[PDB]
Amino acid sequence: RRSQLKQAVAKMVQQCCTYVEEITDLPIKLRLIDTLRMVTEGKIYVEIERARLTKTLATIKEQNGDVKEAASILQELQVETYGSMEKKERVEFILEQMRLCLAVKDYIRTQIISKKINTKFFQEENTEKLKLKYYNLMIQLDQHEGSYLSICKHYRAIYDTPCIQAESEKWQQALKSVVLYVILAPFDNEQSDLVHRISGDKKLEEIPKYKDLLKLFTTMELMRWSTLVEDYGMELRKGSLESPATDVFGSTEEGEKRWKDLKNRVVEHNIRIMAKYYTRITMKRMAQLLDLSVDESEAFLSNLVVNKTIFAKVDRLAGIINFQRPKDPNNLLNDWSQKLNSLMSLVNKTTHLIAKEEMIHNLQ
Amino acid sequence: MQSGIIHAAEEKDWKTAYSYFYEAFEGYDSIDSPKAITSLKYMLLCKIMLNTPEDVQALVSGKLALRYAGRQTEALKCVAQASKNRSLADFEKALTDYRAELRDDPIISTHLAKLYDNLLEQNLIRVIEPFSRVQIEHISSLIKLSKADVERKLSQMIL
Amino acid sequence: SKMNLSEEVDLEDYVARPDKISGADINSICQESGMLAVRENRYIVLAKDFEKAYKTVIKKDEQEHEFYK
Repeated sequence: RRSQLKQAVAKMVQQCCTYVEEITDLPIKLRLIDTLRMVTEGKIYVEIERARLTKTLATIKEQNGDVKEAASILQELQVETYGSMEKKERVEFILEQMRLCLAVKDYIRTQIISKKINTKFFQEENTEKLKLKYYNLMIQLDQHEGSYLSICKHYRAIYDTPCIQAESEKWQQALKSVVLYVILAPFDNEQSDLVHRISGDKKLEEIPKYKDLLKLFTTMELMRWSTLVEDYGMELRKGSLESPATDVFGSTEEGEKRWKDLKNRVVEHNIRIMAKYYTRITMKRMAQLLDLSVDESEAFLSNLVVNKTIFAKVDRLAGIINFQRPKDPNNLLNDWSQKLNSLMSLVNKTTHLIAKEEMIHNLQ
Repeated sequence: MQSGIIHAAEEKDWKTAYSYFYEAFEGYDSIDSPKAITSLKYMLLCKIMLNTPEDVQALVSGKLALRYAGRQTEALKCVAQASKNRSLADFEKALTDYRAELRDDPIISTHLAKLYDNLLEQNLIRVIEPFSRVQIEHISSLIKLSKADVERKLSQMIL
Repeated sequence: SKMNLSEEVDLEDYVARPDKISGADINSICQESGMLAVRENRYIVLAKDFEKAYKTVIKKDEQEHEFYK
C-alpha cells in the first residue's frame, strides 16, 4: 500500500480527465461508476472525492442544473471535513455545495452545514475571493427571513483586506449598504452602540446624504415622513452607489416590504420619544402627530404594549394615554432619601473650593 | 394503543397517555407504517392538549418523524400555529381546511369543546390585556362575537 | 449507534444465536470488530469483521459428548 493503489488510481483518474473532455457521457458514466468502488475503502481519502465532484458537475451540466445531483454531494462533506490534510481546498469543497442547497431552496440544511467553518476564519490570507464568496452567501440566506442585524455584521466584515476599500467605485456602496441596513433594525442596546460605532468615521464624510440620515436617526424628535421621503426619496437612483439602493427599490416585493419596514421604524421612533418626554396625552394629539387615523394608532401600539416594549395604559373612555405612571407608596421616600444624600455631598464639596480659592487671595 | 385510549377516555391524565402512545409507536417502529401514522397523529394531538405547541413543532422536526412523512402532520402543525398565536379565527380556519380528518376521529369530537374553551380564554386575555377600562362593544367587535355571552364569560373568569 | 458500521450488516443473525453471554461481552464484541477494521486501514466496518470478532470472543469448543444422547 506504499502508493500501490494511489499511483494506479491517480493515473486512471488523469486518464479519465483526458477522455472526459472528448468522450461521451455513456462511457464516462460507466468509467466513473467503476472507479468509484474503491472509494469506500478509505486509506486513500483524497482522490476519491474529486471524482465525485467532477461527477456532480457533469450530471448538473447535462441537465444544466438539477436538485437530486445536489443531493448526491451532501453526504460526504463532513466525512471529509477531516479526510484531507489541507485547509483551503476542503473549505472550498464544503462551501461549494452551499450554493447547490440554495438552488434546491433548503435554508435549514444550509444554515446547519454553514456552522462548520464559522470558526475556521482567516481562510482568506491568500485568497480574498474565497472569503468574499463565503460572505456573499449569508446575505442571500438572511435576506429570506427578517433578520436585519446580522447582514450589517457581514457588510462590516467586508471591511477586510484593503483590496476592498482601494476600489472606491464599489467601496462606496460597500460602506453605504451597512449604514442603510443598520437603520432597519429595531431599537436595542446592540443597535444603540452600533449606530454610534458606525458613525464617527473620517471617510464617512465623503457622502453627505447618508451621513444626514444617520444624524437624523441619532437625535430626538423626528419627522412626519412626508418631508423625509420628499428630501431623500430621489437620491436612491443617482450617483455610483445606488445598487443596494436599487435592491431597496427595484424588486417589487422587496421594495414594498422595505418601505413598510422603514415606515414602521419612524412611527416607532416617534412613539418612544414622546413617551420619553410627555406624561399624559390625549387621543387626538397622538393621531395628529402621527398623521394617521386613531384606529391605526391604537392597533399599532397594541402589539407594542403586548410585546413588553412600551409601558402605557390607554383608557378609552376619555382617551387619556398615561405613560410612565406606575406609582408606589414605598418608592416616594426612597427618592426623598436620595435627594438628601446628594445635598449633603454637595454642601461638603463647596467648602473645599471655598478654602482653596481663599488661599490665593488672603494669605497675606 | 388501547391502554392510552382508555387512559385518555375519562380525561384523567395526558403525560402518561402520551408516554404510552410513544412507546406504542416504538411498537409500530420500522415494522408497520399504517399504524405508525395514526400513532404520530395521536402523539401530536396529545402534546397539543398539554399546552405545548412548540414541543410539537420541535418533535415532528425530528429525523424519525422526517422519515414518516404525511399530510395529517400539516393539519396538526397548523393547529399548533393557531394555538401559539392565540386566535379563534385561526383555529376555525384550520378546522374548515382539514375537516376531513379532524372531525372524523370519534375521539377528537369529545375533546374539541374543551380545547376550544381554553383557546377562547387565552385569546380573550390577550385582546383585553393591553389597557384598562373600556366599553364592551369594542371588545365584542374585536373578538368577533355577540355581546351577552362575552360578559358572561368575563363574569365567570373574574369569579 | 457510535460506529459507522457500514450499511448492510445484519444483527438479527447474532441475537438469535444461543450462548448466554454476559452483558460485558457485547461491548467487547463491538470493540474488537472495530479494531479489526482499523488494522487494515479501512475506516468502515463490514460483516466479516463481526464474524471474526464473534468467534474470537466466545470460544466454546463443543462440550457436547454425543453418545450419551
